[PDB]
Amino acid sequence: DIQMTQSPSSLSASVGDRVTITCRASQDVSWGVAWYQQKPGKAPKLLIYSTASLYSGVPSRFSGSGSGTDFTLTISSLQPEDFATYYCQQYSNFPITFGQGTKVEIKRTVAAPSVFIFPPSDEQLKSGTASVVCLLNNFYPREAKVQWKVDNALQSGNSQESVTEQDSKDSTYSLSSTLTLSKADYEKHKVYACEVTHQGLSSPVTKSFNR
Amino acid sequence: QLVESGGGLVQPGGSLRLSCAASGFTINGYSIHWVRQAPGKGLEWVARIWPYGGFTYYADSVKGRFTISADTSKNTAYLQMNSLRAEDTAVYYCARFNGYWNYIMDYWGQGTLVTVSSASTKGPSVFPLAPSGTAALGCLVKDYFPEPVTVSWNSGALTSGVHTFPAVLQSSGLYSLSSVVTVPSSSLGTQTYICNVNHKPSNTKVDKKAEP
Amino acid sequence: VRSLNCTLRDSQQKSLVMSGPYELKALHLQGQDMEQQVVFSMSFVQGEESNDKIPVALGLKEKNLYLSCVLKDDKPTLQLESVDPKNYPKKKMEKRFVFNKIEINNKLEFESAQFPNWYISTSQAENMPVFLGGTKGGQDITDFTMQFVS
Repeated sequence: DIQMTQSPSSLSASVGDRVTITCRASQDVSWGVAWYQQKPGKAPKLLIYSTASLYSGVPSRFSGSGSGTDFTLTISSLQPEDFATYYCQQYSNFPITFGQGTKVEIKRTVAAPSVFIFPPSDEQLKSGTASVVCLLNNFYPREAKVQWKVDNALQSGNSQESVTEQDSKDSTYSLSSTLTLSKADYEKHKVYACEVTHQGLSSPVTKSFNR
Repeated sequence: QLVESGGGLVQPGGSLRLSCAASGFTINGYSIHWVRQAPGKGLEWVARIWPYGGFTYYADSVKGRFTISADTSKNTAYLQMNSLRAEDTAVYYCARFNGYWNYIMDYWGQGTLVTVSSASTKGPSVFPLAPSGTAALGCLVKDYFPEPVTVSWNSGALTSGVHTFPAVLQSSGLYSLSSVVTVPSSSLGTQTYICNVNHKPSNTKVDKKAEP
Repeated sequence: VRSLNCTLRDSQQKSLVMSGPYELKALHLQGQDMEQQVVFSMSFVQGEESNDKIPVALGLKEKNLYLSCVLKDDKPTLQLESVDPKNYPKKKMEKRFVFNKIEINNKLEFESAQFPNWYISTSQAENMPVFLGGTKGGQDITDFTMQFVS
């Protein structure tokens, strides 16, 4: 089973820029390499087949080159609709194998997160559970720390982050962090605070509430 | 176009047959390959058949357990899956292949989700996210299995500034996401904001208002 | 005449099978599909015996077929030709039935005797015809392995 080591894991570059994805084989696959573009929640699309040959209907800004073991996908000028993960494939040797893919994320001007904090609903705590939600809205880049504070004491191992993909219009990520704990644990403490840190912020920004 | 069917939730050890119906070409002239994508991982090649020759080839992870076949009369290809494992949980795509005309997996199906679990299907509990010059409100879709769930705002009318977060798996093994929307803090007291949550697996539709 | 039975397989582990009466194709075979690979009756014949070039003639067992090189559009091509079985195999066979067995590495090529620089070739993509490839250093597979049968 021929390994197809793809580099890097992920990348970012501005609209119009030039980026090259590289894919290395565990052994010679000759000229039997293809490149696929997958948008989130959609089937992969063929771009390059047979190392260098461009599939009909693909913009000429997409080209590929190879050297038996080392293969490069290259895109000259990034257009809008290139918010995609890119997979290399070898189809000369069975079983057919894919690279782990490279996610390419369109760069913009840095944007600070607009922070918000939602306390546990009135109806959720009837079933004896409480979810303290903290929204981080439309920020770039994705890198962002969210600290959960309860009576000025740092929480650990009772909150889960979940990040959206880059926005259709403005290429900004948003993040939801969900502090979860019992009615028994919730009714004990008074203050609930969400501390956020980003390259768009001068210092940590805290949003807060009291029961 | 290649249209798949047969997916869904199934017990470990269970059986499931996936179909790949072809439109606009006859499969006889092609191979049909099956490619799966585990949740949040890459593409893995499952198997391929040449309907004409009847030539089959399987990955070692599915050889013996899975059977690929084709009915040229029904212009349709099949993956019969037996002895299913948590590991076989994935979106399954079918794709066509023909060397002589540069059709190198050029067409792919929409994909069909195969979840392998002994967990019972469970409808979500939808809870509102109320705000305490733009303001944020949303709803928390909690304790549902399996994926997927769909959220919409004011029955599809409100679209801009909407963020439905990817579902995270919980210690309980039930999925949970939030959907949020930013709106003017002026409009907050005059407008009603209803999130429409739809969980086809459990047949559950919930409307929840994000009141202040 | 010194002749042995064997199976051919290209460098990428593609076997050779019959696709209709007068064509070979190269695809990956697994398990009992591997049974269907064509057995060649490679006859050792007289010709220009250079350093690594041993002249040979590839026949298909009990089918009365031999691989011949012939022109179509002033362009040499591989084609399976019908043969009288009481006559063949033979020592002094016609130059269209003759291939140079080149051991260039620890790999086997098969260059046409009548058409220099034209080698038995296969495509990268599965289940495509076996043909004569005009280059050695191109986008085609000119190098094969061999598995002897008796």
